[PDB]
Amino acid sequence: TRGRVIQVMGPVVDVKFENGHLPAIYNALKIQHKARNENEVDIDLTLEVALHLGDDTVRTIAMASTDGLIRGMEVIDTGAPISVPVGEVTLGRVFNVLGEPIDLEGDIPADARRDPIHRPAPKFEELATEVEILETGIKVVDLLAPYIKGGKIGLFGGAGVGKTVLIQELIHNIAQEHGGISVFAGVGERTREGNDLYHEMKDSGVISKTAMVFGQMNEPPGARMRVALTGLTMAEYFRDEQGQDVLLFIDNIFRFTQAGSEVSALLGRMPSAVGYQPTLATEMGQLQERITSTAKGSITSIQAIYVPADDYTDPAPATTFSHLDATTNLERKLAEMGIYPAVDPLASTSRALAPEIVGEEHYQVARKVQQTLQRYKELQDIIAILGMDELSDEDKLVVHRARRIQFFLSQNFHVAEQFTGQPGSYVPVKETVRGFKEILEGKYDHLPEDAFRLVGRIEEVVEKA
Amino acid sequence: GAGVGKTVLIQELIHNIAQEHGGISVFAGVGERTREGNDLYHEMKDSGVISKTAMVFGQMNEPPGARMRVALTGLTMAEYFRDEQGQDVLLFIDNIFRFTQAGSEVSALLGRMPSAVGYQPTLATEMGQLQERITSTAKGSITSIQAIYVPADDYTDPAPATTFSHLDATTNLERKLAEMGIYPAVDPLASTSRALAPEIVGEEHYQVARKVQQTLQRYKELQDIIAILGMDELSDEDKLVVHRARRIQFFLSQNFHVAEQFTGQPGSYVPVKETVRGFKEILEGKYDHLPEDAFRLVGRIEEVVEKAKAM
Amino acid sequence: LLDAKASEHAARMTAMKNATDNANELIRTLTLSYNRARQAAITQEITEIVAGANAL
Amino acid sequence: VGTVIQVGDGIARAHGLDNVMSGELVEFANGVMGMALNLEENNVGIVILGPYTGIKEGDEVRRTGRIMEVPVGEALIGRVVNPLGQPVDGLGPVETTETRPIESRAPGVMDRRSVHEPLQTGIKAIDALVPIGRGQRELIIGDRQTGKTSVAIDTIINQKDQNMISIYVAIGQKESTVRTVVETLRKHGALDYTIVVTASASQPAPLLFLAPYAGVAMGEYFMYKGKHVLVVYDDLSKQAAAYRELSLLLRRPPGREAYPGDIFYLHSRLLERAAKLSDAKGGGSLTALPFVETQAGDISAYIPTNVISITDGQIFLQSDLFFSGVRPAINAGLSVSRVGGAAQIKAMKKVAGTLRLDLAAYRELEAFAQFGSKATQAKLARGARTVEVLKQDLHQPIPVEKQVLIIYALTRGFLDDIPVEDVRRFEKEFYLFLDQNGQHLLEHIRTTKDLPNEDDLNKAIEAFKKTFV
Amino acid sequence: DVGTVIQVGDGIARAHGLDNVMSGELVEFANGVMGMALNLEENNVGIVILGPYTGIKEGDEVRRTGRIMEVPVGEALIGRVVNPLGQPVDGLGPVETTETRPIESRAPGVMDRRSVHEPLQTGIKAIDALVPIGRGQRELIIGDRQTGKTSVAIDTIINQKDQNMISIYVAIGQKESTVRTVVETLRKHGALDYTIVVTASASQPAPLLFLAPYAGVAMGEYFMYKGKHVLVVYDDLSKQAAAYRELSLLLRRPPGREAYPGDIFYLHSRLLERAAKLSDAKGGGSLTALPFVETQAGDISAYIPTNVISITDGQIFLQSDLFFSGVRPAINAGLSVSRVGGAAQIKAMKKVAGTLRLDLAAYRELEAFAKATQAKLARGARTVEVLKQDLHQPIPVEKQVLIIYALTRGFLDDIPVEDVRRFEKEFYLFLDQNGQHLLEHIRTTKDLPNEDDLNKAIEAFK
Amino acid sequence: SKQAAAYRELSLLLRRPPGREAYPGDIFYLHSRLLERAAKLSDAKGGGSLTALPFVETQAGDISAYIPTNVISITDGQIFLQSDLFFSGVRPAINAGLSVSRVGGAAQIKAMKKVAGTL
Ligand SMILES: Nc1ncnc2c1ncn2[C@@H]1O[C@H](COP(=O)(O)OP(=O)(O)NP(=O)(O)O)[C@@H](O)[C@H]1O
Ligand SMILES: Nc1ncnc2c1ncn2[C@@H]1O[C@H](COP(=O)(O)OP(=O)(O)NP(=O)(O)O)[C@@H](O)[C@H]1O
Ligand SMILES: Nc1ncnc2c1ncn2[C@@H]1O[C@H](COP(=O)(O)OP(=O)(O)NP(=O)(O)O)[C@@H](O)[C@H]1O
Ligand SMILES: [Mg+2]
Ligand SMILES: [Mg+2]
Ligand SMILES: [Mg+2]
Repeated sequence: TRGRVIQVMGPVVDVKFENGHLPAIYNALKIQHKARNENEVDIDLTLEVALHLGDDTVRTIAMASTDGLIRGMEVIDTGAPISVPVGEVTLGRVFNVLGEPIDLEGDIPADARRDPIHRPAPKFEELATEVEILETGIKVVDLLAPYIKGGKIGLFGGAGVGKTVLIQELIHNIAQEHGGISVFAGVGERTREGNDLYHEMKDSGVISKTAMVFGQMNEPPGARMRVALTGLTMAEYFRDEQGQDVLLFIDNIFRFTQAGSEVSALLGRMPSAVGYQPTLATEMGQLQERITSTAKGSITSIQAIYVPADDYTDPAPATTFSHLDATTNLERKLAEMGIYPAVDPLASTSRALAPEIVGEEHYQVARKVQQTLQRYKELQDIIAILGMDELSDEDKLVVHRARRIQFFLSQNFHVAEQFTGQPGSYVPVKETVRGFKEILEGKYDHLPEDAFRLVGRIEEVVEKA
Repeated sequence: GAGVGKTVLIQELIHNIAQEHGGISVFAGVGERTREGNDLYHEMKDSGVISKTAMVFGQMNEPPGARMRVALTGLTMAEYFRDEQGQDVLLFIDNIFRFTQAGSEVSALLGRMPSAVGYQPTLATEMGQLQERITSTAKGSITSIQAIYVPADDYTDPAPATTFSHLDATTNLERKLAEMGIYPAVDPLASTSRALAPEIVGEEHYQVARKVQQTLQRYKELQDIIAILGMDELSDEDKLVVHRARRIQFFLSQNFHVAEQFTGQPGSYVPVKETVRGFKEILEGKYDHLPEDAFRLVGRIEEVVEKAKAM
Repeated sequence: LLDAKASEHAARMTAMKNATDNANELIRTLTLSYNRARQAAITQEITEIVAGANAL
Repeated sequence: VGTVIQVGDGIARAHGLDNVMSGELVEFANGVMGMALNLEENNVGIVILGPYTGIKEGDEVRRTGRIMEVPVGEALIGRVVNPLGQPVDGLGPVETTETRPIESRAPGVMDRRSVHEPLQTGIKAIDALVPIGRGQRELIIGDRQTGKTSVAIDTIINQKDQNMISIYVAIGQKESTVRTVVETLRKHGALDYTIVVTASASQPAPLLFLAPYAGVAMGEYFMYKGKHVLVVYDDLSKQAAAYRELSLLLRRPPGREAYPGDIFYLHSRLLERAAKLSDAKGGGSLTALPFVETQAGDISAYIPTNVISITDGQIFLQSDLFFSGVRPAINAGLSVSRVGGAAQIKAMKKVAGTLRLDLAAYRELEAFAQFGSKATQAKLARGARTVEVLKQDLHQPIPVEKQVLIIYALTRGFLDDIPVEDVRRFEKEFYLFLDQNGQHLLEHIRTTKDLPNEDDLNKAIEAFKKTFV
Repeated sequence: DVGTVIQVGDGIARAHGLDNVMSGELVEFANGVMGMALNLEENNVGIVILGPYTGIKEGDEVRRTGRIMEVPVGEALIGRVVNPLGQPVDGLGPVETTETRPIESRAPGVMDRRSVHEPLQTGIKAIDALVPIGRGQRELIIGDRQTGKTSVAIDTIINQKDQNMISIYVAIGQKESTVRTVVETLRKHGALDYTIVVTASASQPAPLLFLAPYAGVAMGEYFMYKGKHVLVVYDDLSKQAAAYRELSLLLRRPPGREAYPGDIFYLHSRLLERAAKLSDAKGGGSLTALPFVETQAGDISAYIPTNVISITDGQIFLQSDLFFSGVRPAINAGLSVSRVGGAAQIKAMKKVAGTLRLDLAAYRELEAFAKATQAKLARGARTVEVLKQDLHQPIPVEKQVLIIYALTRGFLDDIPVEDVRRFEKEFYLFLDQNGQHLLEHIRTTKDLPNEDDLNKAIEAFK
Repeated sequence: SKQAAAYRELSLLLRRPPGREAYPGDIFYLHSRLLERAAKLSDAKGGGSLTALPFVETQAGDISAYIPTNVISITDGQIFLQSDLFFSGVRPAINAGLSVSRVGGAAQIKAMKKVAGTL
């Protein structure tokens, strides 16, 4: 027998199941309603079980708008958590949290297999025992902060400084150089900016190689928490059954923790320190621990970060940061000079840059870049007020080398074509070490520094000069 | 805040205004001390204003039920005087904060949950039903003065935040000015009014007021820089700002008429024309060589040259 | 006098270079104290609110 | 039909009402309306929209059988109305025939369109440095004073030539203030294209809770019929207060500062409704300017950071600069627009870069570099003259064309010979000079929305500077 | 001995019936997961679930294990990675252990203890040289994140092969990548054939994270009570404190400062007072523990760091500003103390190099202000350089004290700073072919050799 | 202050909800019941005098706390004893800037008016 509603309080709804045939926790329940007369309103809400309460009573949190419910109406059972279709049908399309697509390109048929969201994490005996460095082909990123297959990377930057093109470059590079599938998830993101992102993807021909999930801000907190785990299934199924490196972009982890805060306040749990849920350290961990690398493939994630009041000691940044393996920054003061991308070479850090992982020569060449850029970073203040020619030989050579490491950072990308016509180039990881070693010795000091702008190989730099 | 000087100014107001204004005067006390309330009745019986004034009391020694309605009793009188008889009315209401505070103490027993700092959840609903009753209408004009006590000398408190939305002109008092010994303790920076418009006060008012306000805002950070950087490391042009702002702030003090007990002095009287005139002179540079201490607790500018003569 | 006037500006340079440092440490430690005071205030406020809610 | 059991502070709990839906209207014998917000097992929580002193236990409550409806119509323009469909100014009925539900769904992602057409208010600072498009939502956050209402009044008044049906809402404010604002507007005839929604303090907090929903419901009809709509809020944070009160009286579990967690939902369910619609439904557009209260500039507070996440930008107003001379106190450091750079006339885009190359350096260097007396002092002097020229006097909106003319005059370097105090005179006597010099430049900017020939543009400046006194 | 479950909320359950249930008893659900009873009301029992609770429904049958919180122990767990409940992690068949220990057992007390005079050979120069440790001592490892705390524990546990000490490594709330990297390092070096690794990852429920150290010490003390020596390490106590806050706030207890309940001083004590050096009534074995605490902002004055300090006998506070300065491990010569006297070290150490702490702390303070002081400054750079070491290079204790003697006696004043670390690697290549006798003398007599011969050895190298 | 703590801990076990602190909100009422009991009666009543000298302690000398500010609102003045002047050698350490007395020169011998009325 289908469940019956006896209690409604805004986003939170209680259900009843007679005879004790209750469903499981984190299951999905659906309601189908239509007005029999003008005295009723249509609604197709769905609910997720979160708690049992005894006397055949269950608590549920709403996934959409919940107005118009009536005592005595019926809610049907599904027997499994929310399920998303997986396979070839997922690529090139945008879906909501529940699964239905948001575009007008039709539905998805019922014969495709569907995978659940809530599943146990991969076990101990299935993890990869080697630090396999993912190859990105981006000149600065492959040098100062190598990415680890199965690890996590955070992004910081100024307002609007290329925060979206650096994501769309990676999908194209993954498709071109190694081949793979990428998923973009929006955690409670704006409905307006989805259109901008969709069109900027479409004019680049990149949406065809990625799958996307949106949860809008007008959605209740019950659905805004589930979007990341929803996209995780699509990311995982291609690493499980097919096998290749997969990317999973998460737009903002802050709103994930904040949705956790909202739903915990709604669930009746007493606020923990600073008002968060008591289960803050375990509800986040279930997301971070599914993104791993087995012996056959990997899921790697890129995440942007917000801070509540620049308080790193706040529980959310404190619990997030330890789970991150790399972090890079973008500065607007360099973007004003046109150095795309304007990645900070000093605020970017990663745990992988160790001699045991990358070898002796690549470690030396990666660390000495930061060592030698510090002289410029400190002398820029006195340079800004007095001329260079009166200084010592050390300041001159520092400026002379730093003006080339400063401009070598740039590289033309494949997405850049629709506003600056360029073929698009790639930086080999083995060649990057040779190139930076040769520059840092001063073998290319005679080239004009601004000629070093926007390209991905030193040999092309030589040709252009 | 606590012990800043509200009552001396409010009694100066009822001394100066009610003695001349022919409107029916009502003074209502909500949260002050009983001794002041008992002294004021005898002072009224001597002043001759008793013929044209009524009073309501009950003060602190009673539970919240009386301290809530004692504010509205005087308004209930002023309402009949305005709506039917039609003469002008003066309404002084003293420490309406305790109307709010009383509502807290019963709230915990009435079944309402606490909120924020601890005030009852019905702050706005209870307060609006009072603050919108005292209004001027087309039939009659009501002039109303109120006293507000900040709960902890800090303004980011829900009670002052809720009270700030109904006043037409507010004057703030800072306990720092109380400790500086320059009375009254009105801080010029945060004191604002709807009257500062060109069509009401004229152009001779606006420019001088804005210049004085801007200079007193500018001095605020330079005086803090002085606390560390020294006293002559700052440029002489910067030091002139302090050199004149000190005089400007000192001349703001006034010797009141109701403070004769605390001062031992009869005071002095100034019209507004002399105030605008004196500020124009102090900005003109006519008084650069008179000592700052000569400007403490004086009225008309003409007194200052006498006090220097006294020194 | 020229030598002394040059050494004077050198000494002033050194004085400002020492003076400009401890400020940042003092700001960072006060800012930490500020977040701790915040967190303590919010925690105390929620604890009082939830105790009142449980009582009533 | 059912019976009332508990009454207090405008909240009631009733027994009965078997088939009452969430959000359904209910009525009492006294004639005051009520809204059902909580549905428990044996009681229904009714929140009352009017004076409750006359309701007694044992009174009968009747189900209306319909959701909230708000009448709309073009004839309403000029009339002042309650958030509910009742006349407050008198003068007979409201002259409406069609009624809209308040629960209209927000437009989908495929029903929208990029925005590049601007909105104007007449202020050099906001209209240029923090631009707003005709599909944008922009946030204004601040404490009391600092001149937030002036922004709304300029946004409403300046929309004379450019069609825009406007709705100003004043929530929980004293009625004398709203009447004064209405009369000040009446001096400029703004009532011909404006609608005002007021819910006074004496009115129950539920009206404050419902006011902005009506301030969008009354404004979306011109959109969906193909007209351009603007909506402005006097203060939106007061929502929370009302939402606190009822929610606390209804015994919903507390939150961080007694704000229940629904705030993000409650705001968003409104603020997402502003959009630039597509041609499949109608080519209308709507823009909104929410307002937020703040205690002494504590931007890190709950509600301010809550509302910042939704909007496409922020305009914070800073109080200690409010007395420096620049009014309204918009700071170029804290305020950025993500949509900006597209919704401009191309005359503006060609020049604003140099304006930033002066101002962004001045607004960070002045505080410490001002004491030490060629290029650096030139930067300092130029920045001083820029921050002087951005000021404006009380309620003198300027058309876009004169704004771009003066910005071009400032940035090109022809303006820095007039001394610091006389700039306020110069910026106006230029305005008077241009009309007697010619209208052709003004006509070209009006028609083509592009800067005219610079070789001819410079001649007006050159001729003026020869006669300036 | 039957009943039904009526609440399944958030990993906590309530059960009807269960007339004979005792406090602290193990319980099994019909789904196949273990739980435990902590509270017994008038007509219901509170149960805490130790696994995946998504499979529990109302009306499920629940059953009595019949005994207190016993974890299996013995030699069969050696060579395996095990769950705290007593289940192998990497397969390799079921365990054969028969004997068990209750992890709530009463700790040994008065007339069962003895002083400490023998060292725990760590092989990390800067620790044993400045902050010595002895068996039976409890030393706090506390500090900031991303600075290298685990790299200390791994080196300390690899160096224990020559002392024949069965040991346990405990991982709490940790990422499996580092866990398996550590396990691969141990299996490569062979430490898994006498060490036991217990893990409870971040994707596991809070109660397992809360119980893990109790099992980690219960499976370790068993070898003590039989006369063997044991070393036990915990990966993080901060995560255990957070899990306890989570559990308590779900249980609706009144929070205190920073929402941490008042049982914090109790919970940890019942965990950390199990370490002891037994008297002759049981045997001469001893156990030493190295718990880990992570500071949110590197400020010592917080609640948990001070409460955890209150029990332990010392602490080493790992800093982050030292991490980027080119020094590893980040060991501060200032606020870090051990209460054991200098006699715990071999007599040569106290005889000669006991002044290292003063020589280094004085320089670490004096550099901030920076002929006699000019000469003093020259020694500090060598004092910090010689103490440096790289990953997986545990120096033998005889060569360790020999190089410390060379440093403390001023033999290195000619060597330039940048070349100091070269001398250290070449010097050991010298002695094995010229001074082989001194190592055996050091190993046997526990005392410094003849001073004349030791002084004569060095001039040949120089 | 210990009497306030005693009232707080008396109220708590009675099952009465707390307020701004552990201190209940009735504290002001209690003090209003106490301090107002004094009076300087008139000639038709007997002409006596009952004056009180209450003492209040606060943590770390925080005059802005709940109990100090609550107490100040009732009394006719305050003598503020500041701990950091105590050791400097000013005994008693009365702060001449912050202390206030409301009755002023009403009850004082007329010799002091001529000399130190405004000192
Ligand atoms: N002109 C003055 N010269 C000297 N002392 C003054 C002057 N004006 C006020 N005072 C002192 O300031 C005190 C202020 O008293 P009062 O106005 O009652 O405090 P308050 O601001 O009202 N705080 P409260 O009464 O608790 O609401 C007086 O009692 C005097 O001691
Ligand atoms: N550009 C300006 N120049 C000078 N004064 C201004 C300017 N804009 C606004 N004002 C002042 O603004 C005042 C009106 O009150 P205002 O400061 O706008 O109230 P608000 O708190 O900012 N908004 P509201 O919440 O509705 O009261 C008038 O007294 C004006 O003098
Ligand atoms: N003594 C050392 N010398 C050189 N490199 C070291 C040393 N200790 C650690 N490292 C390197 O630095 C990395 C960080 O060490 P690690 O032990 O993982 O830190 P951690 O204690 O795990 N930080 P956390 O996870 O926050 O507790 C290691 O993986 C090594 O590559
Ligand atoms: Mg007073
Ligand atoms: Mg206003
Ligand atoms: Mg670690």
